[PDB]
Amino acid sequence: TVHIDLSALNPELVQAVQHVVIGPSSLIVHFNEVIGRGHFGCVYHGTLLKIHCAVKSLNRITDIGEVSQFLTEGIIMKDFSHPNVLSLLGICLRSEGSPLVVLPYMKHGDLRNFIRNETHNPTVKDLIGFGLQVAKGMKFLASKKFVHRDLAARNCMLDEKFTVKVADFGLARDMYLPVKWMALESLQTQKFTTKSDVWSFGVLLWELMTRGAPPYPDITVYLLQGRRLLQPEYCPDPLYEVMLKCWHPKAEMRPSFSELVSRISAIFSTFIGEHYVHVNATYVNVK
Repeated sequence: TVHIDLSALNPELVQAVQHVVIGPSSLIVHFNEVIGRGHFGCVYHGTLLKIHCAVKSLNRITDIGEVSQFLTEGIIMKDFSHPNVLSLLGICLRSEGSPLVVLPYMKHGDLRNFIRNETHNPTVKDLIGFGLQVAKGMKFLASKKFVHRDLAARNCMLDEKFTVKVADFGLARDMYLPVKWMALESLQTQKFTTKSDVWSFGVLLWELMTRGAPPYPDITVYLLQGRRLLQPEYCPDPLYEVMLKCWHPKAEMRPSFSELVSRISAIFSTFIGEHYVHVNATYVNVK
């Protein structure tokens, strides 16, 4: 029931965020066309003046400090511009602290559900291509000193051109611990680095080549027995070698995302789209 007067915001911040703000005359939220809802708020189809967007409606913010943190995150995220990173089209902050986050619409949804869908017919080349795109997006994010912390196929989106966008970060968080994607040292210390993102990226590559099986179909104990994820049936040997490098027990010895983009670009280039990938019978329906 808390009232908030947004004129209490620091004028310098309000001026600084103006380039991120979308006016009400520029946005139609299609309220009867819901993409998804839950504790995070709600996601609707939108039109931005026309361009098809997803509009996340957040829970009301009634503290000026929290509003200011939201606006600041908007300014920062606006400049995280890269072809393989989900962009922020803009924000709105209506009366009584009712926020909207406006994102590009992703025709093909998240990458995990996309590859799992039996009516889709990916090749090895396609799946490696998706992984390469994710590596490019992560190379960018790492260059901004940004650590994702939940890199996974479910947190990447796919647009109408089959371009992968690394998502679930910044103001695009909460649109729907991840121990099975975490590096050993993160399991042990709760600390995340770009090198622990590289570990997660190896698991994401495994998700791609299995067409979205759950990893390890108790994890610290299991890993410390001397174990890794098994080579997927359709995973090329050089790509499995890259996965093992991503899971190096020494964080400093893992490849950088720059090295990953280089290595995977080379592997990708050798394929011509001849090899169709199918699910492993022992992984189908496993949660």
